[PDB]
Amino acid sequence: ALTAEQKKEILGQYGLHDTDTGSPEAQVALLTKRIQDLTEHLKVHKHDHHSRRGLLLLVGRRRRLLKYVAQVDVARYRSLIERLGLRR
Amino acid sequence: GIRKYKPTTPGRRGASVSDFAEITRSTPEKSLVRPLHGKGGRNAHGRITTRHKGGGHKRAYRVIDFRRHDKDGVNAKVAHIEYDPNRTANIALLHYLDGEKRYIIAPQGLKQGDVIESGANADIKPGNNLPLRNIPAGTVIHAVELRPGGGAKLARSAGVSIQLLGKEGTYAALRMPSGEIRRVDVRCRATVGEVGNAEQSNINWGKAGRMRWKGKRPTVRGVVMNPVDHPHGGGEGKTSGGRHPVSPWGKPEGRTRKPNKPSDKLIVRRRRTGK
RNA sequence: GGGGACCCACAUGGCGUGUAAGCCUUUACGGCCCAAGCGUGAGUGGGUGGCACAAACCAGUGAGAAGCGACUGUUUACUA
RNA sequence: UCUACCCAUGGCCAGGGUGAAGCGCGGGUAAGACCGCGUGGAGGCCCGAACCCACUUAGGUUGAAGACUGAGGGGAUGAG
RNA sequence: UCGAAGGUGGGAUCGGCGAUUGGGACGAAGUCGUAACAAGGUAGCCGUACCGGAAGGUGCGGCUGGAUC
RNA sequence: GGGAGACUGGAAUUCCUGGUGUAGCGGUGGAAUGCGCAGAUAUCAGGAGGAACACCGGUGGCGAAGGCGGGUCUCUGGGCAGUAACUGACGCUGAGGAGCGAAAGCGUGGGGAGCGAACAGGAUUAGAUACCCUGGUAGUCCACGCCGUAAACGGUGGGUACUAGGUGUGGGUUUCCUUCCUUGGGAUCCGUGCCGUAGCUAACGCAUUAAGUACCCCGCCUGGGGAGUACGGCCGCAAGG
RNA sequence: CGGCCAACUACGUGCCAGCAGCCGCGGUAAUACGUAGGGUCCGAGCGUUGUCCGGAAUUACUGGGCGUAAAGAGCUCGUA
RNA sequence: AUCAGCUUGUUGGUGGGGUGAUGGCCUACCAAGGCGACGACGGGUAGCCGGCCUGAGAGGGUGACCGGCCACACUGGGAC
Ligand SMILES: [Mg+2]
Ligand SMILES: [Mg+2]
Ligand SMILES: [Mg+2]
Ligand SMILES: [Mg+2]
Ligand SMILES: [Mg+2]
Ligand SMILES: [Mg+2]
Ligand SMILES: [Mg+2]
Ligand SMILES: [Mg+2]
Ligand SMILES: [Mg+2]
Ligand SMILES: [Mg+2]
Ligand SMILES: [Mg+2]
Ligand SMILES: [Mg+2]
Ligand SMILES: [Mg+2]
Ligand SMILES: [Mg+2]
Ligand SMILES: [Mg+2]
Ligand SMILES: [Mg+2]
Ligand SMILES: [Mg+2]
Ligand SMILES: [Mg+2]
Ligand SMILES: [Mg+2]
Ligand SMILES: [Mg+2]
Ligand SMILES: [Mg+2]
Ligand SMILES: [Mg+2]
Ligand SMILES: [Mg+2]
Ligand SMILES: [Mg+2]
Ligand SMILES: [Mg+2]
Ligand SMILES: [Mg+2]
Ligand SMILES: [Mg+2]
Ligand SMILES: [Mg+2]
Ligand SMILES: [Mg+2]
Ligand SMILES: [Mg+2]
Ligand SMILES: [Mg+2]
Ligand SMILES: [Mg+2]
Ligand SMILES: [Mg+2]
Ligand SMILES: [Mg+2]
Ligand SMILES: [Mg+2]
Ligand SMILES: [Mg+2]
Ligand SMILES: [Mg+2]
Ligand SMILES: [Mg+2]
Ligand SMILES: [Mg+2]
Ligand SMILES: [Mg+2]
Ligand SMILES: [Mg+2]
Ligand SMILES: [Mg+2]
Ligand SMILES: [Mg+2]
Ligand SMILES: [Mg+2]
Ligand SMILES: [Mg+2]
Ligand SMILES: [Mg+2]
Ligand SMILES: [Mg+2]
Ligand SMILES: [Mg+2]
Ligand SMILES: [Mg+2]
Ligand SMILES: [Mg+2]
Ligand SMILES: [Mg+2]
Ligand SMILES: [Mg+2]
Ligand SMILES: [Mg+2]
Ligand SMILES: [Mg+2]
Ligand SMILES: [Mg+2]
Ligand SMILES: [Mg+2]
Ligand SMILES: [Mg+2]
Ligand SMILES: [Mg+2]
Ligand SMILES: [Mg+2]
Ligand SMILES: [Mg+2]
Ligand SMILES: [Mg+2]
Ligand SMILES: [Mg+2]
Ligand SMILES: [Mg+2]
Ligand SMILES: [Mg+2]
Ligand SMILES: [Mg+2]
Ligand SMILES: [Mg+2]
Ligand SMILES: [Mg+2]
Ligand SMILES: [Mg+2]
Ligand SMILES: [Mg+2]
Ligand SMILES: [Mg+2]
Ligand SMILES: [Mg+2]
Ligand SMILES: [Mg+2]
Ligand SMILES: [Mg+2]
Ligand SMILES: [Mg+2]
Ligand SMILES: [Mg+2]
Ligand SMILES: [Mg+2]
Ligand SMILES: [Mg+2]
Ligand SMILES: [Mg+2]
Ligand SMILES: [Mg+2]
Ligand SMILES: [Mg+2]
Ligand SMILES: [Mg+2]
Ligand SMILES: [Mg+2]
Ligand SMILES: [Mg+2]
Ligand SMILES: [Mg+2]
Ligand SMILES: [Mg+2]
Ligand SMILES: [Mg+2]
Ligand SMILES: [Mg+2]
Ligand SMILES: [Mg+2]
Ligand SMILES: [Mg+2]
Ligand SMILES: [Mg+2]
Ligand SMILES: [Mg+2]
Ligand SMILES: [Mg+2]
Ligand SMILES: [Mg+2]
Ligand SMILES: [Mg+2]
Ligand SMILES: [Mg+2]
Ligand SMILES: [Mg+2]
Ligand SMILES: [Mg+2]
Ligand SMILES: [Mg+2]
Ligand SMILES: [Mg+2]
Ligand SMILES: [Mg+2]
Ligand SMILES: [Mg+2]
Ligand SMILES: [Mg+2]
Ligand SMILES: [Mg+2]
Ligand SMILES: [Mg+2]
Repeated sequence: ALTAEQKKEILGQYGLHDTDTGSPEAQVALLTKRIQDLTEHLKVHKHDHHSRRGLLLLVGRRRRLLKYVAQVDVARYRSLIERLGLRR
Repeated sequence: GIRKYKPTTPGRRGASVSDFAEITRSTPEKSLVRPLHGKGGRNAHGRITTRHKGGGHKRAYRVIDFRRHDKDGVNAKVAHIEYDPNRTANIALLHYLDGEKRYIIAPQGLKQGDVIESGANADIKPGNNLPLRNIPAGTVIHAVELRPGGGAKLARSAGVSIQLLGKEGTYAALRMPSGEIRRVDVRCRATVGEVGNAEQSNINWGKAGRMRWKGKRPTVRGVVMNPVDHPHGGGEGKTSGGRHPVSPWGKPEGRTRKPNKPSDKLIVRRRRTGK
């Protein structure tokens, strides 16, 4: 789990402003950092099914948020997906 | 790990091998190679000493630092964990600080980059050879010697090696892979950690060509042997010989261990199987 | 199961190679292309001859069951 | 000096197909697994000469030969 | 050139029959048995593996649609 | 006690070694197969190995469900209360599809103290191929794959809004008799037991954690055998699903 | 012409001979079998048989349930 | 779905022929796709409709006669 230092760094550095925290950009940023970090952990730890449940839940949540961003604005969706370098 | 081969031909249907992803160099050091040849299962006298083996694929020899005692106090990084077929295990060359490179047995899970010390000050990471004065009781050990400084002979099985039990007086107790306990000097040389290639037992042989390559000759069953050649010989049809199995060399199954060895007093009990 | 030979046209066609000449430079036994020249398969139409167009030589018989042996292998040189 | 086995050093296998892992791209996943596309020629793989064998038949059997010849026959990158 | 009928050869569907075998239901009545329903005289049942002419027995795990205390 | 890896502890069983110590020890409704006189049982000292964590431990906690508890570290999921800064229709359920999943079973390679299918004897019965006793092979343990079924039960899919209470438990915020100790008193949200209205139900019964009154979507059923079976199709090496 | 279903007594054989849409009727004294009368229904038609709907809310959109009678998939993530 | 992929004039464009009329109706040349889980392609049955019966209705069953079309004339084709 992310802690205060890097988490505030991320929310500010991908934030639209210096105060907003619940923006979809920051939400997707936190979800992505969590998934890469804990996927790196699960590359070592194989049979943690209770945590793979968290993987799947957070990923479906992410997919819903990305769908919302694409629906609300194509330009912001493209900018986000290009800045994070993912496929969809 | 283990990679299974697809059935391209009826012959190699079942052949599966332990893929050697643990290889770093492909051309062995030319300086340390000594002239060797397949003896063909025969002595210099010309008689076949032991059947079922001989012929095959001529191979080279290289000196392994089994008895590492000459130089101590100097570190060494793992140079390149290469493949030596003359053993089940692998050999990982080392760049010692004096510049004198010797092959050693590669322990389990050794990768390029670890620093290996050989002496009293050596720590507990695998590959460190050190006398029993500087080892905790209960650690898994390999490449174990028998006296303080006469060259190491035992504990080099890939996957299961001797386990130290305890030290009392000037004699130390060693647990065998068979489940036995042997008394040995507290000053012999022994290394820490199991030996690699534990997955080698999962190798599937595959055919006869690999096996003539490896060295063994086809096995001729006694029940079809000729009666003059073998006590199991003869018969019109399939017969077991009408008597308990016996090596055609005269002696049947039974005790073969001649007692009264100098280390016989250094053994507590013999192996018991299938318990 | 079908086509397979020859001639013409498509066709100064496509492909490879590559000269003169052209382009360039750390100028050399230099990289790019390459009219010309040389070699060249493939196909579609039209027509022609024979009984027969892989016509010679060369060059798998196929299918259905069941027994033994998993298969490649080796052996009774000179009865298997 | 044949034959059986092994040891060491050399040599031999025309030609034509089958297309594993691996590799990159587009899908698939969050990562996979997996799905097609282009390189791969791994195989005691396939067809087939040199080479090595000896399954069938005919001849021969006071023969050309004290174990062959002629048609077919098997392996032919390997236990050669 | 097309062209129906005819003949070559192998794949699917519908079938009809087929020695014998496997299973099911209805007869009524007989032998072998005690399975379950009351703590049915070993609590029952479910999943699963083994065993035995037979109902069943046992192992492991799960429920109370189990009675006493 | 949410999950995974590693390290570690004690008690107990069995076995081995060495004392002491003598003719029995184990067994059931009763006895005999069993081990002893080659020294059993008992008991002391030491060691070895494998499994599981008695008390706390409960109609208590967590997890979506199977289920989960000796400690210690390492990394990590889910849920809850307050401030409510921000996003501003992103919510729900989900045919086909995909992932997890009790025990048993299978392959490979290890482990294997206790327990224990199968199988031998001893016992009862007219009869025991069972219930009982003595032994003990798979399995029960570990790693990688597999099968994917349970009375997998709350025999009740999930989500939302509303509808009288009483009595316990857990977690967190507040305030007030105020010692400001106190399950003191009060307010609030979440979880989990018991009894009860109106209501529903054929009855037993449920009763804010509904089977109450509704909304949204999904699966399932149309008399009992045949039969969860044949064929066909899919998965699995097979058992088989 | 037993109850469903408006219409009963006697005579003849008794687990036989027989009736019948559901329950079901005869094992010496049958309103259910056969014959007589008697009554009921219908009528130039009377019954049997076969197909179709209704009652069947027994495929429930109007208008059914899933605790035990048939049923909540083992449970989640999640595409259309 | 105890029928998951179908199709190669198949799909689309251009140029020609074709027919009373536009059109892959037919030919040539270009590109690779169209139809497909809001059930394609497969398997069985069957002429459709105004109507008839039943049912309060919804609905279910059905196509007697008449009438509006459809298709055929012993079987399969072809044309004036
Ligand atoms: Mg946390
Ligand atoms: Mg094999
Ligand atoms: Mg050498
Ligand atoms: Mg001599
Ligand atoms: Mg041998
Ligand atoms: Mg040789
Ligand atoms: Mg090796
Ligand atoms: Mg043998
Ligand atoms: Mg022999
Ligand atoms: Mg002899
Ligand atoms: Mg001899
Ligand atoms: Mg013999
Ligand atoms: Mg015999
Ligand atoms: Mg013997
Ligand atoms: Mg031993
Ligand atoms: Mg040039
Ligand atoms: Mg120039
Ligand atoms: Mg240049
Ligand atoms: Mg001709
Ligand atoms: Mg052969
Ligand atoms: Mg052979
Ligand atoms: Mg020979
Ligand atoms: Mg011979
Ligand atoms: Mg010969
Ligand atoms: Mg012969
Ligand atoms: Mg290839
Ligand atoms: Mg591959
Ligand atoms: Mg051939
Ligand atoms: Mg010959
Ligand atoms: Mg002759
Ligand atoms: Mg002659
Ligand atoms: Mg001779
Ligand atoms: Mg010849
Ligand atoms: Mg011939
Ligand atoms: Mg040949
Ligand atoms: Mg071959
Ligand atoms: Mg060969
Ligand atoms: Mg049939
Ligand atoms: Mg028949
Ligand atoms: Mg009886
Ligand atoms: Mg009973
Ligand atoms: Mg009984
Ligand atoms: Mg019982
Ligand atoms: Mg029972
Ligand atoms: Mg069962
Ligand atoms: Mg049993
Ligand atoms: Mg149980
Ligand atoms: Mg009950
Ligand atoms: Mg683990
Ligand atoms: Mg003792
Ligand atoms: Mg004792
Ligand atoms: Mg053990
Ligand atoms: Mg605001
Ligand atoms: Mg939700
Ligand atoms: Mg959904
Ligand atoms: Mg959904
Ligand atoms: Mg679906
Ligand atoms: Mg579904
Ligand atoms: Mg999966
Ligand atoms: Mg899987
Ligand atoms: Mg178990
Ligand atoms: Mg298990
Ligand atoms: Mg088994
Ligand atoms: Mg296994
Ligand atoms: Mg095993
Ligand atoms: Mg036991
Ligand atoms: Mg038992
Ligand atoms: Mg015995
Ligand atoms: Mg018995
Ligand atoms: Mg089920
Ligand atoms: Mg459960
Ligand atoms: Mg459910
Ligand atoms: Mg709800
Ligand atoms: Mg509450
Ligand atoms: Mg009331
Ligand atoms: Mg009521
Ligand atoms: Mg109540
Ligand atoms: Mg409720
Ligand atoms: Mg209800
Ligand atoms: Mg039955
Ligand atoms: Mg059924
Ligand atoms: Mg089938
Ligand atoms: Mg009447
Ligand atoms: Mg009446
Ligand atoms: Mg009478
Ligand atoms: Mg009358
Ligand atoms: Mg009707
Ligand atoms: Mg409605
Ligand atoms: Mg209904
Ligand atoms: Mg039910
Ligand atoms: Mg259910
Ligand atoms: Mg089910
Ligand atoms: Mg046109
Ligand atoms: Mg036009
Ligand atoms: Mg057209
Ligand atoms: Mg055209
Ligand atoms: Mg109408
Ligand atoms: Mg109606
Ligand atoms: Mg109706
Ligand atoms: Mg109609
Ligand atoms: Mg008319
Ligand atoms: Mg009209
Ligand atoms: Mg006609
Ligand atoms: Mg016609």
